[PDB]
Amino acid sequence: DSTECSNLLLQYGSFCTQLNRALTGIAVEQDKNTQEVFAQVKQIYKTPPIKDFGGFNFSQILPDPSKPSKRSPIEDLLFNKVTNGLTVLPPLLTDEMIAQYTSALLAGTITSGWTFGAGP
Amino acid sequence: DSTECSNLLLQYGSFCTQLNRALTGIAVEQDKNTQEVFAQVKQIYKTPP
Amino acid sequence: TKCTLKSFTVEKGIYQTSNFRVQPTESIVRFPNITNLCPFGEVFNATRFASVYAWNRKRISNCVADYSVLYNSASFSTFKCYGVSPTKLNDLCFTNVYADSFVIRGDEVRQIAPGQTGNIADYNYKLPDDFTGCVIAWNSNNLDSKVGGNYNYLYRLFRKSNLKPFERDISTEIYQAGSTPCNGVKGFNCYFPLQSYGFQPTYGVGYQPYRVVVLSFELLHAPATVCGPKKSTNLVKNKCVNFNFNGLTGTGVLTESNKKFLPFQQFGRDIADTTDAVRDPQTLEILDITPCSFGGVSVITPGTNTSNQVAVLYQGVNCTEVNVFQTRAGCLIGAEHVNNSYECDIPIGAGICASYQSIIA
Amino acid sequence: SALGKLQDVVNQNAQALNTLVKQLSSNFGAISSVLNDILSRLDPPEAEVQIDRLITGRLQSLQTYVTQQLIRAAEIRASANLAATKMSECVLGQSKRVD
Amino acid sequence: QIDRLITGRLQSLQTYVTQQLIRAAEIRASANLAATKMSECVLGQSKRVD
Amino acid sequence: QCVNLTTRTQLPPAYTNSFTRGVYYPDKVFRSSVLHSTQDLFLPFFSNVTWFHAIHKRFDNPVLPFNDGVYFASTEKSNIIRGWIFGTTLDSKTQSLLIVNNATNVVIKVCEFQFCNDPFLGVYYMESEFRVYSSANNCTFEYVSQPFLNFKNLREFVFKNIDGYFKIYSKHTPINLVRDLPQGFSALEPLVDLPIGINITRFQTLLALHRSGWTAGAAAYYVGYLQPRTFLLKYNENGTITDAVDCALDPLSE
Ligand SMILES: *[C@@H]1O[C@H](CO)[C@@H](O[C@@H]2O[C@H](CO)[C@@H](O)[C@H](O)[C@H]2NC(C)=O)[C@H](O)[C@H]1NC(C)=O
Ligand SMILES: *[C@@H]1O[C@H](CO)[C@@H](O[C@@H]2O[C@H](CO)[C@@H](O)[C@H](O)[C@H]2NC(C)=O)[C@H](O)[C@H]1NC(C)=O
Ligand SMILES: *[C@@H]1O[C@H](CO)[C@@H](O)[C@H](O)[C@H]1NC(C)=O
Ligand SMILES: *[C@@H]1O[C@H](CO)[C@@H](O)[C@H](O)[C@H]1NC(C)=O
Ligand SMILES: *[C@@H]1O[C@H](CO)[C@@H](O)[C@H](O)[C@H]1NC(C)=O
Ligand SMILES: *[C@@H]1O[C@H](CO)[C@@H](O)[C@H](O)[C@H]1NC(C)=O
Ligand SMILES: *[C@@H]1O[C@H](CO)[C@@H](O)[C@H](O)[C@H]1NC(C)=O
Ligand SMILES: *[C@@H]1O[C@H](CO)[C@@H](O)[C@H](O)[C@H]1NC(C)=O
Ligand SMILES: *[C@@H]1O[C@H](CO)[C@@H](O)[C@H](O)[C@H]1NC(C)=O
Repeated sequence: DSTECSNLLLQYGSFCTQLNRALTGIAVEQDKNTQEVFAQVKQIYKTPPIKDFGGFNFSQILPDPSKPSKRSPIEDLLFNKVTNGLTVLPPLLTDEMIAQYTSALLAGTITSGWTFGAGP
Repeated sequence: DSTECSNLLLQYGSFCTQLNRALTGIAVEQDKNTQEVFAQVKQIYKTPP
Repeated sequence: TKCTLKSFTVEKGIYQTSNFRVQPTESIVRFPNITNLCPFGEVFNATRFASVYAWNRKRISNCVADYSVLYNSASFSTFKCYGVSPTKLNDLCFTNVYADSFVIRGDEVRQIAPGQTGNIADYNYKLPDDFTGCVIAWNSNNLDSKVGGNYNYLYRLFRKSNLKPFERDISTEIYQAGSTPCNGVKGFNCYFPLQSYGFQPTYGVGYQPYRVVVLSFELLHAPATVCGPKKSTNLVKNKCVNFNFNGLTGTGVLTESNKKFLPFQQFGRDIADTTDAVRDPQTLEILDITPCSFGGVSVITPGTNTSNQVAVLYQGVNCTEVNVFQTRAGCLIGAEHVNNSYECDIPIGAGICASYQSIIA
Repeated sequence: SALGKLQDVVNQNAQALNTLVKQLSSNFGAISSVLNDILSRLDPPEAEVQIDRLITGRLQSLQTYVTQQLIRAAEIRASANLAATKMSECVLGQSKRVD
Repeated sequence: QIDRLITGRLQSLQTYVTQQLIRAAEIRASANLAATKMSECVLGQSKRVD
Repeated sequence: QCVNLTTRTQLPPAYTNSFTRGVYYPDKVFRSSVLHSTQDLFLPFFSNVTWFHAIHKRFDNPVLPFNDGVYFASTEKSNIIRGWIFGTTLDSKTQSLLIVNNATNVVIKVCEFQFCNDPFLGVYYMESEFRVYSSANNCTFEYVSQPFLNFKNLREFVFKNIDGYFKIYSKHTPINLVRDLPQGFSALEPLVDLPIGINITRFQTLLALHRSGWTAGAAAYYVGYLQPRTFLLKYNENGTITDAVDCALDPLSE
């Protein structure tokens, strides 16, 4: 909050603008990375209510209805196992929406194989 | 070996720790690179005589 | 946004244009409770005072000295301070205070000063030229004068040489003004050094008795501990104020704290060595210091070809500290929140997106 | 140590932020690291020099932090591009690529 | 004078560390490519052209 | 008044292990659930701490150096140890510090005391004997406070003199160990800060005789010396230092 310090800081030019622009580029790049990795399907696929897959069990990777976060048991375990002018911007995609994208990908690859990745 | 220089250098903080940490990260990264490229088999195979 | 982007046409999107700082509103200056007053009652309100020759010296240490009680009194005729001003006495701090007390005449008060001359300065009480302190004198014709004549107050009338500063001479040896030895008898040319002032109530104002207290303030290389009392501005909570607690200053919001300090601990630090907890010196309570809200100010707009309507996002700022909607990203002003879900047009954050259809979020 | 790769990124980012905050406590050759102390103790001709020393030290620290942030951003971008490639080729199809 | 020497040498060391990190990123990318070639060309037959 | 004690038994002073004792709070700042690294005048872990006895006939009042600071440990029962003497020459030439804890209160005085060769207090079997100094001419600082104080009580004190500030740190510990220092950790709370502003290079322990000649009550004390070093302190959720690491002791702690 020092006015004299800011007045002396203005003598150095646009260093602050460069640093803010670089941090902004990194911040938008993280969201772009999340879009590139997880948002590869424009259809939110869902599994059938009856889990008859010829003996194959996907309960550990499909979302758990009992959990409020709608995560898989594996994803829930993964989330449990990871623990002065600075601000932290929230990610554009929240964890439940990323989990929803993974659920859509899992439903597509279980019910349709590789067909959903190449078309209908 | 100058004590006065080190005393003045302590005024700048943890720059030296940052540089050492970055160099250590590079040094372990080189070994990780060599492991990733060459150590892809856990069996040492040998040709027949 | 046009100013930041250096263009008169703004493409559709969100642009971080400025920053918001919750400006500080009040100043809270809390120092410790006023206790341990310095014994000024035993100097000024003494039942009897000493003579100018055997002047009483009281050393005052390790207490709180309130000088405004003396300065605002109407009972003192002289309050002449040399080397320091009376207004900053109640602020400054000194290692020791020397309170010299004696009784002199009315016309002899002017001689209690640096660089003066007279019988009192040369032979009774000498002040240094480099003197820091105050000379306080008041009339005491009511107490120190009786109708028969009060001969209990004396002054040294002679001596071979002048006194050094802050010297006391209580010797009762016969002054030798001549070449002949006195031999202890007050004969020819041999007089007695101490002479009484026959203080009578009917005297003139230049001859009436005056009680003089000289306070000497010195600074030595030891840490100064006799400090004048500081005040305590009424504590204000839940607002961004500038706090000064026992010399630790800063800006923050002071809220109630659940942290139980140990009795010897006063301030609190986190991992990053920033003061986030503090103990109030007046009332022993723990206060959390939350930093004042700061945030990026972003402008959400469609193209200027389409419309000139904008919305403002204050990042990480609650809506009560700034078509107002609260998001996890921050407070969004100018966008109408709807319950429908669409594709993301302008990204806001935390799953929130904005679009133009008015501006909706 | 199964999830060390994500924890490494979290630790590096938190450590970089902690170092950047910690660098404010350094005076960088000035009499004090607190701006208020310099402004209250010295006249503006020498306080300008002390503030200038603090400004150049803090600016060097911030530029250094931004530089490693950009390098780590490049590394994370490469990892994310690899992850997107694995999502496209391993999940959305069957890959003939060995390992 | 020592302060001038310290700031010059510290700037030199920071510059050296900066290009070392950039070269480390380049070598890491090359090593990842080499590991991919070892996995796909040596340990199997690759249909990828060139 | 001074009295020579001529009934002592000759014995060399002992030595023992410091273990992890002598840690004090370096500042007045609350810290919770954190690990804080501080560089200050500390007593090294597992150091050679000098052991002195008071038993009957041992009465250990030697002349000890002060150096940078002094850690004073006391395995005490029945209140024999009463105070300390600090100074450079311990006479009227220089200015010396007196700390005493008699039957009523704790008195700190900074005066030019002409000290006795064997300064002591006495208990008659009531306190009616005090022979520490013969004169006191120039006194600058006085401070009267509350009483600070099988072996049942452990008294730890840390005396430091930096920048004209005399820091006294204290900790009182209930123990039931018979002869030596118990092995454990206890952080010393700051007791008092005194603006004495004097040069200190030598110090004396003040004991109390028991009279019914004289008899020395069963007591034992330990003297250790502080060195400038770094410790890693652990602060729990309640702000109490519960463990410490000497950064220069061994490579594991380093
Ligand atoms: C698929 O696998 C899950 C998990 O292994 C099975 O769920 C278990 O069912 C048994 C019997 O009801 C329970 O005792 C276990 O506690 C369940 N485990 C969990 C993690 O819930 C499930 O039965 C399997 N089969 C089907 C058809 O879903
Ligand atoms: C107690 O013993 C000490 C030590 O011998 C005495 O101190 C000596 O006093 C004589 C006085 O004639 C000096 O010449 C010595 O140099 C002193 N020695 C030391 C080591 O200080 C002390 O006087 C004795 N106490 C009494 C009351 O006699
Ligand atoms: C001394 O006496 C006067 C007159 O009674 C009184 O106003 C004052 O409070 C007393 N104390 C001091 C410290 O002046
Ligand atoms: C401070 O003084 C106030 C009254 O002015 C009193 O209520 C409070 O208990 C005091 N606090 C301490 C710590 O003495
Ligand atoms: C302590 O010092 C004495 C001599 O001063 C020595 O004999 C003894 O072995 C030392 N103790 C340790 C543990 O080093
Ligand atoms: C303790 O010492 C103080 C200061 O010298 C004295 O006033 C007090 O009477 C002493 N008490 C006893 C029991 O000797
Ligand atoms: C200390 O005491 C001696 C003798 O009483 C005296 O001559 C000397 O001036 C005193 N010094 C101070 C600083 O009071
Ligand atoms: C303190 O005393 C010692 C020995 O008497 C001397 O070597 C040292 O220079 C003195 N220090 C000061 C600051 O007077
Ligand atoms: C901290 O204090 C609480 C009571 O407030 C107690 O239950 C807890 O056990 C304490 N923790 C430690 C490590 O002593």
